[PDB]
Amino acid sequence: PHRYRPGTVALREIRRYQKSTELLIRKLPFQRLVREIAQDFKTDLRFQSSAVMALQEACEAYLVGLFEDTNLCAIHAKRVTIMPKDIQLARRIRGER
Amino acid sequence: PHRYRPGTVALREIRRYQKSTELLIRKLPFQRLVREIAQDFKTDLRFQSSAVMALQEACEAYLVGLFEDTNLCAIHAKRVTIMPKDIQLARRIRGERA
Amino acid sequence: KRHRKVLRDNIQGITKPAIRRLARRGGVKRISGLIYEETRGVLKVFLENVIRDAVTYTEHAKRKTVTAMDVVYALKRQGRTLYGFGG
Amino acid sequence: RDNIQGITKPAIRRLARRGGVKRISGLIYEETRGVLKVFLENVIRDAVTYTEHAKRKTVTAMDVVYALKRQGRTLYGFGG
Amino acid sequence: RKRSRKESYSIYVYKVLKQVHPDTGISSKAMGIMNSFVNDIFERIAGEASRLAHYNKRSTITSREIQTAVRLLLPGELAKHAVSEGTKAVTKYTSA
Amino acid sequence: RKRSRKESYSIYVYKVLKQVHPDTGISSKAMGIMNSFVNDIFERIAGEASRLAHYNKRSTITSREIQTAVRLLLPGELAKHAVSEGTKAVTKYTSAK
Amino acid sequence: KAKSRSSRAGLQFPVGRVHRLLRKGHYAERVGAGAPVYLAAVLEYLTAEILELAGNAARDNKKTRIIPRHLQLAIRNDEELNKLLGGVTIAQGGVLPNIQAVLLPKKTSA
Amino acid sequence: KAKSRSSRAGLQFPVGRVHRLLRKGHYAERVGAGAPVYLAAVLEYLTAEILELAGNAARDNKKTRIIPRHLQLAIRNDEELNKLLGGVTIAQGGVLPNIQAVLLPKKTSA
DNA sequence: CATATATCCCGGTGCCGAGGCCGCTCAATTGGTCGTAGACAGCTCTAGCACCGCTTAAACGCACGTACGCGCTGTCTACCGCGTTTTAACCGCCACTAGAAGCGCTTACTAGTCTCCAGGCACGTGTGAGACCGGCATATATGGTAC
DNA sequence: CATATATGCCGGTCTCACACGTGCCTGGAGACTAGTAAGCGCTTCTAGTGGCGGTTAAAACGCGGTAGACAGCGCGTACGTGCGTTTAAGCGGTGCTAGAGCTGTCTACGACCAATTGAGCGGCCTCGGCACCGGGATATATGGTAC
Ligand SMILES: [Cl-]
Ligand SMILES: [Cl-]
Ligand SMILES: [K+]
Ligand SMILES: [K+]
Ligand SMILES: [Mn+2]
Ligand SMILES: [Mn+2]
Ligand SMILES: [Mn+2]
Ligand SMILES: [Mn+2]
Ligand SMILES: [Mn+2]
Ligand SMILES: [Mn+2]
Ligand SMILES: [Mn+2]
Ligand SMILES: [Mn+2]
Ligand SMILES: [Mn+2]
Ligand SMILES: [Mn+2]
Ligand SMILES: [Mn+2]
Ligand SMILES: [Mn+2]
Ligand SMILES: [Mn+2]
Ligand SMILES: [Mn+2]
Ligand SMILES: [Mn+2]
Ligand SMILES: [Mn+2]
Ligand SMILES: [Mn+2]
Ligand SMILES: [Mn+2]
Ligand SMILES: [Mn+2]
Ligand SMILES: [Mn+2]
Ligand SMILES: [Mn+2]
Ligand SMILES: [Mn+2]
Ligand SMILES: [Mn+2]
Repeated sequence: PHRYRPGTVALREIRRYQKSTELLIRKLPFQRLVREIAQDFKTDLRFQSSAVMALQEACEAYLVGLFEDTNLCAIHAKRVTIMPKDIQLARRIRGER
Repeated sequence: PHRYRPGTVALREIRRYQKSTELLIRKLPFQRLVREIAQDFKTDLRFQSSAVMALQEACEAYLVGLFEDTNLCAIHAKRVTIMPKDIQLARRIRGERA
Repeated sequence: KRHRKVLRDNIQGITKPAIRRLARRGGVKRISGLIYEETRGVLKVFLENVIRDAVTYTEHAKRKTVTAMDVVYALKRQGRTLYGFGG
Repeated sequence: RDNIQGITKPAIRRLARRGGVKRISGLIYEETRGVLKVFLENVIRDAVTYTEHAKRKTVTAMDVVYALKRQGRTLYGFGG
Repeated sequence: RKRSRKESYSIYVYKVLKQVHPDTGISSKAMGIMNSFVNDIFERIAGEASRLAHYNKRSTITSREIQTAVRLLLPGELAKHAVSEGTKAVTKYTSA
Repeated sequence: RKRSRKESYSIYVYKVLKQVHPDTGISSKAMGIMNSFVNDIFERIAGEASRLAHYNKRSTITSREIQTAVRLLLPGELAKHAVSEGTKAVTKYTSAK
Repeated sequence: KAKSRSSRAGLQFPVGRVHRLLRKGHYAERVGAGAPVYLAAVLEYLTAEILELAGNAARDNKKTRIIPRHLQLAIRNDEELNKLLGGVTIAQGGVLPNIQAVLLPKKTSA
Repeated sequence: KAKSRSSRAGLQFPVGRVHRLLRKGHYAERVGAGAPVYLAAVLEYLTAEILELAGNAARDNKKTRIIPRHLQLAIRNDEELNKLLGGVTIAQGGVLPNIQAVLLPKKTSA
């Protein structure tokens, strides 16, 4: 029986996804959420598939950006684990409130 | 004799200076620094008195802002003391630093 | 004259795995269990702001279809400019 | 000796206090002088660049305002 | 001498100040912040409006563009009211 | 039929691409990102030029405004090289016509 | 004969001045008749909304004349004006009083 | 004659097209003859400056064709382009490989 | 040292997207016209600068010591890695039509032009809001000591 | 509890900025004309939507255990206070004059025009780059083991 030590696969994954550019959220779930949120602003809206892709590109870009800043705040607190309070300080200092 | 416990005057000063809106850097030391930095871009330069005020208003504002965010970063690390590393994290997250 | 499936709780399609992958590209190694709801919260606020603006552009153009350009202008407005979709 | 030092320990303290800072590290003061300088540099560089273009030898408040605007630090009450 | 002339919104801030606070005044500095404020928001709404026109291949900035602009520019509540006072004054102006 | 006429900088990007990297090509998406880049920086310069004119009660955006724009808007060594390349093309144009 | 469009629209804010600034400002080839009316209306509203709260902030301070602080206090204590002027600095405004709770002394008698 | 004003300036970028987009662009009543030449030159420069670094990245990745990742690598690794495009998202760019030190496993005699 | 398990790197294979030929056609170039923006130079007198010498207030440096940062330790459980089972994304195809995108007709809208008429300005005033402030009142931090 | 001190406040005093009345002047607002932007009909057909089933990669769950979060400790000194000392900022001042910036003349240059033509576009056709795959060479983490 073989077993990696906690964090060995995490590093592996960091390298894997920082090499790649493929979108990391599944396409259909994201779309349903775009339709769901758009429907609540206006009924009977259609989307050019590019407008969804553009929206997904912008969303993942934003979230990867935010996990970086989060991670720095985690590390600033002599920790290695990101926590809601990390996200919250990142967003506060960004001015997103 | 009489002595205020360390922390108490500091809080009074926070209360005091948050109450007021007066500029907190002395005007002439500032005015000399503005001219000093300006010389390195264009020589034989003259300043409207208002332009030096504007720069000083925008500088103090910016720094007072940054200390707010520096203070939050210090508190994040379970401290009460702001440290260079707090200013650096604030500036990094703001987008100013890399 | 055709029933559209009523859309409900689709923010949960932003799964734990997907959020973790996003954190990985961000060079995050360890993740609290409370991060995935916190994240969904933030994503949802982000998407609502862009789509509010996007749809505003559409409504102004008197269109019923949201365009890639509408999203791009929305994003530019919010200071999150995006190359590779026109504009 | 330099003009930057004219931005004194107590001045920086006052600024921090208005910021709500209770306790200040000794190293802060130099770090802040570094930050302040980069701020003035970036702002003044643009202000002068505006002066240059108006073919003036006097930097106006309108220069600084348009400069502060460019840098995303819009100032009100000097001719915005 | 030479006189020289430089406009402002100073009068209109005062006329509005007397509507909402009839026995209250305002320092020249504070008048400058109100003046900066008006020109800023003007620039913003005009600008957004300008782009709205361009994005749709239209050569006119109509009250429509000024509205869509205000809706993008102002937060939830402030926008609701803005769109009221705006539509109202347009309606009042065309009838007279 | 015969879809409407859409302009693009993609003809001049390929030209400069062959100047700089004669055996290197470019993908649809890459060319798209290059188009968004040229449109973006155009607008940034054209706007800061428009403001310089206005701030100085001038009815005309001249090469002198483009220049100051480029000084404000490009960082250090990129501005220096841009200005020189700019000034040159003006000078070369001034004498030709 | 001759009466200001400002009055026709029931506005203190100069509809005519605004129409000029829209045309003079190179925003579009042409400017509609409603555009300066609508815009002036919004501008006047926001002016009122700020002055309303700024006037208040003066009474609370026991002063008849609005100073920059009253405008700051007004803008930073209203959620929606503070978002609109998030990126704005009000000269001689100061900041809202706000010590972080962790910085306050012990006091554990409640 | 009919010789491209592009050629008069010794540029690949279309001086005439840029002259149109400046006039049609709600920018100013009047546009000089220099402006579009100067502008098209700066656009051509910046295009070349990034296509150089993006071509180099493509060749390092054993590929004939520049793809967005190549532009992302080109732009983020160059100090001055990264600052110019600091507030820009390149669709399908990805991120620069960067793992903070404190996350890397200890006891490595490499 | 030994071995298990990812990742890299290789040619081989097949698809389809980049890129190059074509022919049609707009928007850009010519070249002549005309209106005015702005270049240039003179003049004015605004307001920026600079040497002076008081008078404080603010900066400085010093020395005490206390609360806080910081490194150590030990507890404990939350979070990681992995095997199994569950699920729904993806793919490739249908079939269906909304509405996007484009064209031609047509006219209220607005811009451009004169003339006029008061709305908005720079000026000049005099006076009341508020800055200052002495000294007095109130709130609160701080330590003593007896429980 | 009492004592020390910082701050708040009163009521009076003064001063200078505000807010008013008064020209005066230019920048608009009533007509008025004349051409274009855009509104609104009609048509084409693109691509957005919704549905189905085969395949399987990703998601979900539960398990087990490790390494990281956290809290409590204790040590050392970097700070905050407060004092006596030094320094220079601020100020009111009296010049001194660069230059901001205003006015008035005169090209040079840029818009507008509206026939002429090749630059650049949408199709269309097609290979060669590269996606995808599996075989073999390392590279590393983990764990067996001998010392
Ligand atoms: Cl020019
Ligand atoms: Cl209108
Ligand atoms: K002067
Ligand atoms: K469609
Ligand atoms: Mn719903
Ligand atoms: Mn190969
Ligand atoms: Mn002139
Ligand atoms: Mn000591
Ligand atoms: Mn220690
Ligand atoms: Mn239809
Ligand atoms: Mn006046
Ligand atoms: Mn006093
Ligand atoms: Mn005590
Ligand atoms: Mn009692
Ligand atoms: Mn008592
Ligand atoms: Mn009183
Ligand atoms: Mn009076
Ligand atoms: Mn038309
Ligand atoms: Mn199915
Ligand atoms: Mn367990
Ligand atoms: Mn514990
Ligand atoms: Mn041609
Ligand atoms: Mn050809
Ligand atoms: Mn090949
Ligand atoms: Mn393989
Ligand atoms: Mn081991
Ligand atoms: Mn051994």
